[PDB]
Amino acid sequence: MTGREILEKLERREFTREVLKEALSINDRGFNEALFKLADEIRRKYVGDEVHIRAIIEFSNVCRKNCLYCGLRRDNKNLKRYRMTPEEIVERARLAVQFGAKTIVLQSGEDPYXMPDVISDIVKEIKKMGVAVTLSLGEWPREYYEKWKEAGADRYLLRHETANPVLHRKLRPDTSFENRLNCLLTLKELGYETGAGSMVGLPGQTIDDLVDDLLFLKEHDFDMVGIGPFIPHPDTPLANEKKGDFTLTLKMVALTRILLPDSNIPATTAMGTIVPGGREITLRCGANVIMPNWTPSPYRQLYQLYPGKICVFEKDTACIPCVMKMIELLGRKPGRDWGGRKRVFET
Ligand SMILES: C[C@H](CCC(=O)NCCC[N+](C)(C)CCCS(=O)(=O)[O-])[C@H]1CC[C@H]2[C@@H]3[C@H](O)C[C@@H]4C[C@H](O)CC[C@]4(C)[C@H]3C[C@H](O)[C@]12C
Ligand SMILES: Nc1ncnc2c1ncn2[C@@H]1O[C@H](CSCC[C@H](N)C(=O)O)[C@@H](O)[C@H]1O
Ligand code: SF4
Ligand SMILES: [Cl-]
Ligand SMILES: [Cl-]
Ligand SMILES: [Cl-]
Repeated sequence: MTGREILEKLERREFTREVLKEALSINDRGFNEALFKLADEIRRKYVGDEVHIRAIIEFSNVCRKNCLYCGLRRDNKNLKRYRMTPEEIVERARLAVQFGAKTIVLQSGEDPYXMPDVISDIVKEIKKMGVAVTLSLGEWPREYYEKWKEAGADRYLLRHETANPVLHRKLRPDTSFENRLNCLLTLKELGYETGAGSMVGLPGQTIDDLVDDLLFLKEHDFDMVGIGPFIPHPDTPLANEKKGDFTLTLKMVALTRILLPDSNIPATTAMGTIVPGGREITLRCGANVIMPNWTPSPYRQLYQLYPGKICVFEKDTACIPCVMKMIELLGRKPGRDWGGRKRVFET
């Protein structure tokens, strides 16, 4: 079909595999710009002009897993490992709340040391501050997720990475797509607001794989969807592979908004790493969330999932003010509340 025809089907919500494949395969500038406009408009209509700020503290770069794409993979000996103390994490969260953060995201490698009880203790202390707590700690037993929910955690981010089970197992040799999905289903069952999402441009990933990622997200109706380009890391087996394409990744974000109009969708730091101003573009093509880095020195520079991260040389407290300026210059507003999902039930 022509681009005009694909757009019309998207506007009528005929979200067929064929329509999604064609949307991702067409490279016409006019088509792409119309797609981005559509996603921007849907975002405005369903989630408004508030951009929700989630302050992220990357509190440990220790990891037991060996994901082929990730700089924190256990086989990477060329990385100084660190662990923030629970007191450091709590006080760093407190500083973020003092700076106006209404959600605190705790992210780490899969570091056994903290699991589950130290995390629970930290979550309890941060919840006293009257903010939302989101965890992004990887794959753990149901019992750990249960304990963290009881401790007061609100949300959990666990990107599905790739919905192709063969590619998933190759890239993540400690685990499987089946495991990843089971974690996500468990998190939802436990009452977390649950985030999934994927990387774009992984080695061996196809356009049909991207369509499958979109259909998977639509199937499970996730509260949050985190999408970024694959960025090769020099100290990993994928060092010499091609980076994901910014425009294709942007189309995935746009299509995600169109498919899941009331979801929360970040403009990820990976988008701003591969293209200067990439986050700002992404906030205008369907995204409505930003995650300023709140990891303190000297640890921020050591949390290297991928290289070149833009947040690294800035002062400890720079990123919250930075994103507030960003939000204003985009003609948007900061979030007024915790920015939980506001479901619009439809047909
Ligand atoms: C942390 C310190 C010391 C005082 C303190 O510990 N303050 C706790 C405030 C707690 N809250 C954020 C919940 C207040 C919300 C009030 S509000 O009226 O916005 O609803 C205070 C003193 C001045 C404050 C900055 C300025 O103001 C400018 C700017 C306003 C934005 O907006 C948020 C960002 C920013 C950079 C502010 C951050 C922070 O806050 C500062 C550094
Ligand atoms: N090289 C790379 N390029 C782009 N994104 C990457 C990347 N390496 C890792 N990521 C992304 O960073 C996200 C957080 S990894 C940290 C949280 C947890 N260990 C977990 O695995 O879920 C991953 O879900 C992945 O999508
Ligand atoms: S993606 Fe998460 S689990 Fe995999 S190596 Fe990186 S930090 Fe560890
Ligand atoms: Cl969140
Ligand atoms: Cl994310
Ligand atoms: Cl990212």
